[PDB]
Amino acid sequence: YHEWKMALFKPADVILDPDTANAILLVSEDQRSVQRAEEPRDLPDNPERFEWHYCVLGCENFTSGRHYWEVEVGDRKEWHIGVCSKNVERKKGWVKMTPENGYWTMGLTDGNKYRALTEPRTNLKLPEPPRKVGIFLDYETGEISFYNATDGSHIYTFPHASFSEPLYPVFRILTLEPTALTICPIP
Repeated sequence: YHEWKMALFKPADVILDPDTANAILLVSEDQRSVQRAEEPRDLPDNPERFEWHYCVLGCENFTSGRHYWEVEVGDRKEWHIGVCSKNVERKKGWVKMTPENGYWTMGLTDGNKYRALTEPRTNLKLPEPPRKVGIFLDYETGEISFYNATDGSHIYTFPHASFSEPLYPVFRILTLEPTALTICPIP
């Protein structure tokens, strides 16, 4: 676990907002888990919804302060998570997931390639695959960090960002597989 960190970072109750979710995503009834469907649902235009990225956001954003949440990634072979700005482009095709486009994310491809989605990408070497990922956000200092949340081991912290928009938790899954992404409860 972590020591002085909790105290400094307020644990956030993150629930997924199905109005943002791409039509290919399946948000659970309790709004804690997201899975990918075999085929898109048929959903009318909604400014909130991601039409290109296979993305869903948390319901609430952050404009100030320090916050922590944990995401259970389990054995899923592909996922990316972090935060993004309120004002990202939700409609346009082929927008790269990068800080410059409003995303601060990391995760896994093909079960074994961990990356921080900087531009260019930063390749990460994990001594053990994490199953739960702790995300620490400090809005004012412009820091977002990722940890293995079960042993508390630091993985990666982005270069400083000066955030000038509200930030959402963001979750991306590209592939169809058995294990969902799940937001862990608070205490």
